[PDB]
Amino acid sequence: KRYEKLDFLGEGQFATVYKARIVAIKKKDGINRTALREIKLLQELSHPNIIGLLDAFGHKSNISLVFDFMETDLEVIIKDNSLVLTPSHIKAYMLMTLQGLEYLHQHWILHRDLKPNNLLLDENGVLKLADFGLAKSFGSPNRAYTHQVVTRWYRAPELLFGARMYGVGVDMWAVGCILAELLLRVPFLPGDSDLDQLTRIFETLGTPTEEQWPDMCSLPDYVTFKSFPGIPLHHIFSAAGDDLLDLIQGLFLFNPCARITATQALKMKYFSNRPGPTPGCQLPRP
Amino acid sequence: ALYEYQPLQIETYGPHVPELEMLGRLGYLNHVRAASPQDLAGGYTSSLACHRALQDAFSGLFWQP
Amino acid sequence: MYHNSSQKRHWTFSSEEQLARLRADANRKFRCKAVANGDPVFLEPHEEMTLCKYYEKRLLEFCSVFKPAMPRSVVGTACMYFKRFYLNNSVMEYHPRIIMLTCAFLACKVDEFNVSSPQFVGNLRESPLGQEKALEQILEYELLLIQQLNFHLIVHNPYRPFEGFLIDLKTRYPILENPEILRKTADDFLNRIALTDAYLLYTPSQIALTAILSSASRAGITMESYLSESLMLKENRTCLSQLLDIMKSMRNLVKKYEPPRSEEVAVLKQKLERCHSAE
Ligand SMILES: CC(C)c1cnn2c(NCc3ccccc3)cc(N[C@H]3CNC[C@H]3O)nc12
Repeated sequence: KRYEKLDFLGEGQFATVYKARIVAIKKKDGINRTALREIKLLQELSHPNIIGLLDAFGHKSNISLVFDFMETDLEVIIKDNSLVLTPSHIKAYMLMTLQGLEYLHQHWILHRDLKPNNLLLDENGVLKLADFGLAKSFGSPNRAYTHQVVTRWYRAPELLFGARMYGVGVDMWAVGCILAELLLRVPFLPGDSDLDQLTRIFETLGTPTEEQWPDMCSLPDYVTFKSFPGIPLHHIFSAAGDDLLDLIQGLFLFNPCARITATQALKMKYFSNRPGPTPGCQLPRP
Repeated sequence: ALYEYQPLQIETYGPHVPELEMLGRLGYLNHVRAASPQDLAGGYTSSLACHRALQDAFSGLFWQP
Repeated sequence: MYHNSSQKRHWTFSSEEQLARLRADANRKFRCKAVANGDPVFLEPHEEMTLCKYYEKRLLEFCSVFKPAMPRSVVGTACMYFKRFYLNNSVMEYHPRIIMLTCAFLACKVDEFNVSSPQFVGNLRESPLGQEKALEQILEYELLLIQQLNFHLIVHNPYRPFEGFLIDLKTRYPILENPEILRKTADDFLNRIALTDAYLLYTPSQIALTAILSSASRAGITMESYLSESLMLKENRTCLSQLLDIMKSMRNLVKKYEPPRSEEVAVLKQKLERCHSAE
């Protein structure tokens, strides 16, 4: 078409990504359902913190999706030991993520694949949610759902307990895990299995009771663990202020309903406290 | 340089939809299906379905092409 | 959401005259291409409309007997796909029988109604060789249909707005004590609204409200107070008049709709097969 391919950007199980002219092109069933999901959802959304689908083109049963080219992602930022993630940088990343998520949720769509490598940063420091191949619309009681969504390290306890129906809590828990990774520069709960993930969650945060999570025992894959006391949040993050601890606690509530929404998190005093979020131009780059 | 929350102002071209946390107060939730304990444990409430239905009912009602 | 959707932005048109202009332009462009490539064979735009109505009804029947049970959202999305495709394409270039099946296939994909290709084509009353040929045609035309929809796949149906309006009536309009008995009739009118061009001319909320109030009028219930008082339109008199005229125009579209005649359908079908065989 009108795009000349400059560089090969990467290859996953889904498709391959190329830097083309700047845009990024992602290469009997027919057209791939993940690509159709991305197309249909991104054509109905328009926000500076959500990746924009510029154009789609293909041949036969193949298809190629054109997005804006994004310089890096949060995974590379976290894994880069040569840059310091100041509280202002963390606040800025958190704010852009939550604004994109607020727009996404008010249009009744869950990302369901939130992780540092799905949070892309452009040359202007503008964070955008990307990889909507697992995103789905929520709010329909008739709609069926799958509990095996979100990468395990960032998966919520309701998902790890087999919750079919869920709301924005899955994205909020992934957001809390991303914030914890930003603070610790390493994955928060790096389980090697679903049981190991749940065990690490209950070790770091405590085993939830009938009081912190009323109908938790009603989930299908629920398995009772030992009464882990849980490390206090101010000991895990020793360089976190009380406002940041409140934000973390809200993001990491075992009750998904009580877990703070994107709007409530944005209204949190942490985001209005000093210092303000770093301007996108001054955010660190690898 | 501090951040102040500003609500997202997107025109709906229709009647005002009551806020999510007010629906039960206003009697809407007595006309929707009650959420199950399984759905509640995962963070799903009947308030979400009722709010979505009301927003879609009121979306673009006053709009003309 | 509809209020910032692609359906509102690009696929809600000002008047039926614009729709007729689009269809006539498609017919003229196909005729020009056929003439340049190298007669009573060509169909007229009204004949194309008759065929499109017949094949939209065929798509309805296909989606109705589909197994496993197809959600009404998928059916609405597929029918809207059919309407949009043949707004800008001639039935003599792409056969409506294949295009409607491709619309159903794409709609099942888009609305996350997970169905495999073999069980999709098993619903056809065709031999297995014919089913495999139809599957090959559907896979060939899937990208074409997506391209002709301008990659606007999310379709806002009037069903959820209808449910929301019923909730609002049950909550805030005690004068209509039981809105539930208004459903079956308001659904029926809704289906009739689907057969016309209204889905390309009005919002899903307007369509749902018009169906509900047509059911109310058929029930002898005058609920203009719901518009003026409950929906707060007594403040904006012009808005109330505009909405009432929208509903009146929708009722006019429904009352003047003509179902395709069987004899004309058969004649135009022979003509269309002639067009596809000659080409
Ligand atoms: C919207 C989407 C299609 C997009 C837009 N830009 N972009 C880039 N640019 C470069 C880059 C380099 C490192 C980290 C993030 C980004 C890469 C990529 N995928 C690669 C990289 N990580 C593993 C592979 O999948 N996808 C995209």
